[PDB]
Amino acid sequence: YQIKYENGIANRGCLYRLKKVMDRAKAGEALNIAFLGGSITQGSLSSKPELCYAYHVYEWWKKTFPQADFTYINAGIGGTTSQFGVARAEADLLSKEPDFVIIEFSVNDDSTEHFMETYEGLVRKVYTSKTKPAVLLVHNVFYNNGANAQLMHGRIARHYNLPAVSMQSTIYPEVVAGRIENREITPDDLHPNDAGHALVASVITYFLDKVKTESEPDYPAPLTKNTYEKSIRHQNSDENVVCHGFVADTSAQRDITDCFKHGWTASKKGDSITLDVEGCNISVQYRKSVKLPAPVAEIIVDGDAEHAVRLDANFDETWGDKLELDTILEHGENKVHKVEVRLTETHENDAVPFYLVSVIGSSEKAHH
Ligand SMILES: OC[C@H]1O[C@@H](O[C@H]2[C@H](O)[C@H](O)[C@H](O[C@H]3[C@H](O)[C@H](O)[C@H](O[C@H]4[C@H](O)[C@H](O)[C@H](O)O[C@@H]4CO)O[C@@H]3CO)O[C@@H]2CO)[C@@H](O)[C@@H](O)[C@@H]1O
Repeated sequence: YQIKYENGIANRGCLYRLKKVMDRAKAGEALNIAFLGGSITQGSLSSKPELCYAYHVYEWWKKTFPQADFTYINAGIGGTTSQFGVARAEADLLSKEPDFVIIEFSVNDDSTEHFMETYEGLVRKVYTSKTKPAVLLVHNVFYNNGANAQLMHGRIARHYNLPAVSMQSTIYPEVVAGRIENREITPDDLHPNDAGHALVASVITYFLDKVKTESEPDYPAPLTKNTYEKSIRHQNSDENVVCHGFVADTSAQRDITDCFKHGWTASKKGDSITLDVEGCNISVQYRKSVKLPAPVAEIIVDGDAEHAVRLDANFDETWGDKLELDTILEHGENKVHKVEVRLTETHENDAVPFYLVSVIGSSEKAHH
């Protein structure tokens, strides 16, 4: 095969920030190389952490700039979207003072206006954060059908003049034309293997090399309503929570990928919990279990039980446990909402309790 590497540049965008980081590296300054994304970012399905695309991109920094000391920050969580991204950014990413940030959610986000709005939220938050990090957008692709959410994420790239590289216009063209058999690079047509992770990294480092061998724009108003830029996770540390059957999980979290932590568990019908959550948007995080059967809960917003949403922890997929996030209220009134979660169905043979991870309250941050 030969990849057309130039087809990787989905957007050139403004290189001011990224070149400024390269200049700091040349000056021997310590730099923080971060990655925020889904399963591919975390490192699925590499044989070792060191062979995932993120670590490859990190080694590119090390090798190209030996005079600088680089820190690797992998904030990937499998089976999660930019909606979770924007809520966890502060804890998992911005609190480690990133200088380079790759955002990788283009095969986790659906290509819908909802995720254009959450992705914008995420992008605005990260770009205007304290360390003013260089942001590169990375668009993976589904190798079964050539799909991604790049239509929605691209619009945001061009809006903020962010660089963006895509595997949809580099790797997938090779695969669809027969020049690459799928199983050489991915066992399941989504997650790269060792070869695939090296290939994905190579499309990124091509761009990075191009930048090296070669002041930032006005900050635009948001393209969308942008009502997720301020996303607050309410977990088992929040006061204002009153448990009625739900008990807080006090167990220690090994890393961010140990994602059923800092929340609450319940086992008995009628077990409930109430939260005060401020925002115009309300979303809820819970476990969908591969181990069946499991409880079913409903979530009620502002006492409106007639229009409650079913949270079924009986996963209908078989790959593993999912950290689900459902949007329950969107573009409501911005205020403190009452949120209740209660178990509506249980089974004598339930293999796991219901795990409520978080409830997220979201609203816009004012543009100036
Ligand atoms: O949502 C869009 C798309 O998603 C599809 O489901 C994906 C899901 O998005 C996610 O990428 C998931 O990743 C899994 C992966 O397949 C393995 O199960 C992986 O495993 C790891 C395990 O959890 C341990 O950490 C172990 O130590 O290491 C393993 C990796 O070596 O876990 C990942 C989650 O972190 O894969 C599924 C399916 O591919 C589908 O829902 C599809 O319909 C949809 O369009």
